[PDB]
Amino acid sequence: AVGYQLLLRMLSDYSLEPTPQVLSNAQRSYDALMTDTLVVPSMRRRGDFPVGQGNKYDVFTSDRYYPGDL
Amino acid sequence: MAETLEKKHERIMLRFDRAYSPQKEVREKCIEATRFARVPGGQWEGATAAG
Repeated sequence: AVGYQLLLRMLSDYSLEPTPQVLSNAQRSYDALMTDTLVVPSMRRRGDFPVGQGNKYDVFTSDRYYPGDL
Repeated sequence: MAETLEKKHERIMLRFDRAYSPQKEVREKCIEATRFARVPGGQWEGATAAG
């Protein structure tokens, strides 16, 4: 991926137009690289959202509402 | 004749076990129903801590 990106950014020095196969290889490698380091954030409760009676917020927890902000 | 008091006690314990063994899963349902009907947090019991 690094090599293909460098080649794409450097070919202009020698005034050479890249061929479609090199472009396809570069974009495929870049897609793999971005796939490797992908993280999907997870949303959290608002903070004033109630916590139901089923959670036993008397003795099991003190939370009447979610903190949900951090 | 079971003259000694100690001999009379393990018989009572065995009788208690014999009486407790059969009627074990019915009283469980009875207690669960009472708890589900009256205890404020008893309708979600069994999954109280889940996330």
